[PDB]
Amino acid sequence: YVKFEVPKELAEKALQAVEIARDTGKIRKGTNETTKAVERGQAKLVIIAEDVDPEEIVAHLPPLCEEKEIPYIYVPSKKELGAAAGIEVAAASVAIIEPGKARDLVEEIAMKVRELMK
Repeated sequence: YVKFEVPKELAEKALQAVEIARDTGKIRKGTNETTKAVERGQAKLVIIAEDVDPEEIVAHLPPLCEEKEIPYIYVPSKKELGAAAGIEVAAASVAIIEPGKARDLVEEIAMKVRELMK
């Protein structure tokens, strides 16, 4: 379900955005609230771990985000995504609803992702 190669640098910035939005804004953890946020257009950025297994758990997110035109990016570790999201365990996906202080960072990420997709 990984549709493009994310530079290590950009992935770290996405984890930074999640950390910041976590402390200063509003984020959703887990595929259920992430999916719902995308469908309702509430998500400003969706972060998806590349190591989810079964894949079916998050496989629907890339196509859904494209269908709804919501920015999305992959991070290599669900463990680190969960950590950035504030939990000690893995998080398959996260949705940033309110960037908080990460408003600009999210926009930079969305812009760079737009290019990766061409």
